Amino acid sequence: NGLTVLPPLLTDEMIAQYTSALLAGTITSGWTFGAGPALQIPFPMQMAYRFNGIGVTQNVLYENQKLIANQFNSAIGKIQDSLSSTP
Amino acid sequence: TMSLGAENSVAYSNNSIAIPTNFTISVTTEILPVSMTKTSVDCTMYICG
Amino acid sequence: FCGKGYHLMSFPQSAPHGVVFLHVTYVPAQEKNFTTAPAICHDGKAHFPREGVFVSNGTHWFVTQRNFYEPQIITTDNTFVSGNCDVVIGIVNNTVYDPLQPELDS
Amino acid sequence: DSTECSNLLLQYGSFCTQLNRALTGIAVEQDKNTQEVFAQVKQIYKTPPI
Ligand SMILES: *[C@@H]1O[C@H](CO)[C@@H](O[C@@H]2O[C@H](CO)[C@@H](O)[C@H](O)[C@H]2NC(C)=O)[C@H](O)[C@H]1NC(C)=O
Ligand SMILES: *[C@@H]1O[C@H](CO)[C@@H](O[C@@H]2O[C@H](CO)[C@@H](O)[C@H](O)[C@H]2NC(C)=O)[C@H](O)[C@H]1NC(C)=O
Ligand SMILES: *[C@@H]1O[C@H](CO)[C@@H](O[C@@H]2O[C@H](CO)[C@@H](O)[C@H](O)[C@H]2NC(C)=O)[C@H](O)[C@H]1NC(C)=O
Ligand SMILES: *[C@@H]1O[C@H](CO)[C@@H](O[C@@H]2O[C@H](CO)[C@@H](O)[C@H](O)[C@H]2NC(C)=O)[C@H](O)[C@H]1NC(C)=O
Ligand SMILES: *[C@@H]1O[C@H](CO)[C@@H](O)[C@H](O)[C@H]1NC(C)=O
Repeated sequence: NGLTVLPPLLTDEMIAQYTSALLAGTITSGWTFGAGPALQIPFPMQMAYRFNGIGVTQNVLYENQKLIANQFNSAIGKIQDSLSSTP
Repeated sequence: TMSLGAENSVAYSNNSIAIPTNFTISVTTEILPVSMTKTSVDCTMYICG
Repeated sequence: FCGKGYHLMSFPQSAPHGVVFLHVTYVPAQEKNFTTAPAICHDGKAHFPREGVFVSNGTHWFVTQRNFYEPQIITTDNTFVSGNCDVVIGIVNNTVYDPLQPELDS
Repeated sequence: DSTECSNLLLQYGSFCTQLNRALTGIAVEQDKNTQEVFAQVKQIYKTPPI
């Protein structure tokens, strides 16, 4: 009766590709790609920089790196379980 | 099909960092509307003259 | 929020029913690869950069600020000591200079 | 598809043009919203294979 649904300009795979590019930039380069050229940095070193941003020394991140990685992986898994288990 | 952008594989490794040796002072423009035209309509004069 | 890049300052300009912000930002450029390490092992102690990052040009280790390449000698004044070398993953062996060491020697 | 109804609808003026223009503005605004949220990088970065 005269109603039409126009498709979005960006399809779901291209929006997913944009999110993938953002994830790759924030993983391989930290915040450098958002302010200019993407500068590579190891991810523990990037996490240490983020630790300094919140006022915690780098040594705390490096000494407890396995624990921090395990906690991060567990939290990401809990996020997937919580999304899969909550309607 | 529209290209999202140029591919840029960042050369990530566990012991390599990229440090800038120079800088660019970049000035960019941001245009923001603030106000509109203040219009008043006499309802009696518009409908009835 | 105030332009692309690290924001330095901004300048307002009036416009018809609007405002134009000239955002002056700092953009890094001419980046160079370096070999990096989280910490420096010296005398059984782990040294971490106080404000910068450890970089290596291939043979020598330096400490530099993170947003501009300015290599400096790794001393006890720009590093801090926390723990031994057994815990940090990827720690490398390099000397750490002491500024007080030539003073008591002479 | 009634011609008589459209002829009577033309007596009300440009209401239909206004409604179509507003809906078109909403439709382009949604694409602008998606561009503003997701298209903030002009480089397609990729993770390393390892
Ligand atoms: C840092 O080193 C990496 C690898 O040694 C460089 O990345 C290569 O760059 C060339 C030139 O564009 C490409 O053809 C290769 O495919 C890249 N390799 C990888 C693994 O990405 C990188 O360019 C160097 N950085 C700088 C600033 O010179
Ligand atoms: C850092 O970049 C600036 C440009 O932003 C370089 O200055 C240029 O240097 C070349 C050759 O030395 C001159 O021909 C240009 O006229 C300069 N441009 C400006 C705007 O001054 C500068 O040399 C670079 N520094 C380093 C160490 O690479
Ligand atoms: C890494 O940087 C150091 C510091 O500049 C370089 O060592 C100097 O190299 C020059 C040229 O060979 C010599 O004249 C100096 O006497 C060296 N200084 C010291 C303290 O050794 C070193 O050559 C650089 N290495 C690379 C691979 O670029
Ligand atoms: C960094 O230095 C430490 C100590 O100077 C080295 O550890 C020694 O390694 C040798 C050979 O593996 C052993 O025989 C010694 O018993 C170790 N001593 C200690 C106190 O651990 C270490 O190998 C060096 N690392 C590198 C890459 O050269
Ligand atoms: C970095 O990776 C290399 C091999 O790619 C490995 O030999 C080395 O131990 C790694 N270092 C760290 C700190 O993970």
